[PDB]
Amino acid sequence: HMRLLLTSFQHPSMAQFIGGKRVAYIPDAARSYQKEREGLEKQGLELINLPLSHTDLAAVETTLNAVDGVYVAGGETFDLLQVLRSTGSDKVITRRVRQGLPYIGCSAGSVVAGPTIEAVSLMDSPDIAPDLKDYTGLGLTELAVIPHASGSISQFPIETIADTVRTYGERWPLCLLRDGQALWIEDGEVRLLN
Amino acid sequence: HMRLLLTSFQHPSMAQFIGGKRVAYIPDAARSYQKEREGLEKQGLELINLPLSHTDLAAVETTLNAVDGVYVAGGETFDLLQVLRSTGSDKVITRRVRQGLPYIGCSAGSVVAGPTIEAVSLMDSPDIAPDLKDYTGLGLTELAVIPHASGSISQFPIETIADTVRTYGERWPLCLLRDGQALWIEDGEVRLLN
Repeated sequence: HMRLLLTSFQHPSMAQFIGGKRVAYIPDAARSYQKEREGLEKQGLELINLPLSHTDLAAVETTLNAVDGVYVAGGETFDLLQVLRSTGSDKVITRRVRQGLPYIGCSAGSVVAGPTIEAVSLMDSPDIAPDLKDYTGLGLTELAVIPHASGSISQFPIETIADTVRTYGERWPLCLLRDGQALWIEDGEVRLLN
Repeated sequence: HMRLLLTSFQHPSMAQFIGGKRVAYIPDAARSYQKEREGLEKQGLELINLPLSHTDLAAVETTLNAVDGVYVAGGETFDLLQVLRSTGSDKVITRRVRQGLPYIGCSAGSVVAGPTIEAVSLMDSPDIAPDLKDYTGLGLTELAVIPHASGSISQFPIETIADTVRTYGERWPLCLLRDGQALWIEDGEVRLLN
């Protein structure tokens, strides 16, 4: 019973989606540089910090076993995938989610769950992960989320969003998500939330 | 109990979505110029042609009362909205759909169901309806469908799809639908189909 909530920038249904109070918080995407945590904490969720960069694989496994859900924070998508691949936590996380551990993605966290992270090359710099060549995602979903699709963030203007569709729209099943939208994927069905 | 199936170019679930054999077929979008009918008929559906341009509202009412669903074919979106507004069938169709008549949109048919048709100005020419100024849609959904989003159709290349996002992505909640995808909207929920 895999359950996913792939948000562009979070959603009010996060705590209800977890169905519990304790959530492992993975912050490695932003490791190269608070607001996100307060979003979860304001809904009554307790955050168990899980920095994959500083956590041995055995401790990752047990931590994901003692929490009600996992949240992958936004940041640099390529850095996040690089950490996931190098640590080997990508397999641990995927296995736990496929076994029923609810997964909340935010921005980069939603992108890595898809088939690839190459489609966000114009949004997040691949240069932050010089030795990362294989951009294959976790594959939890077939949808390639493009977050912040409304261009409201100065960091990701609408011209960049349009460039992403032009460069990658043909090959990849882009799913543009605006801030406030999310994909609730449960029981093998994809619900588009507003 | 409003039920909608807004397809980019049809879907295998159309007949199951109807839950019946008889479907009123509205072809006015393509009136300015066959394969689409075969898609419905190949699924066992019986098409009752409903050309809004040549049908008085009294005949529209009885026709939609004797069928299990309505299908709005692709074509020129601006011409389709012009016909819907001028004939007054836009209110007749909206009322029955809101009363539970299942609605299948294809391309232009899915676009008119949204809040506006302005966002497809780069895909379909507004010039076909010179006197049409108010691009307000039927309002059946808050999502502004952008069909054929993969750029596979030569008439609608990916550069045009990206231009649509650049021009309208900020103001409107664009929902890019690729051929084979659909939005199944039932019981107040939006399901993204593949």
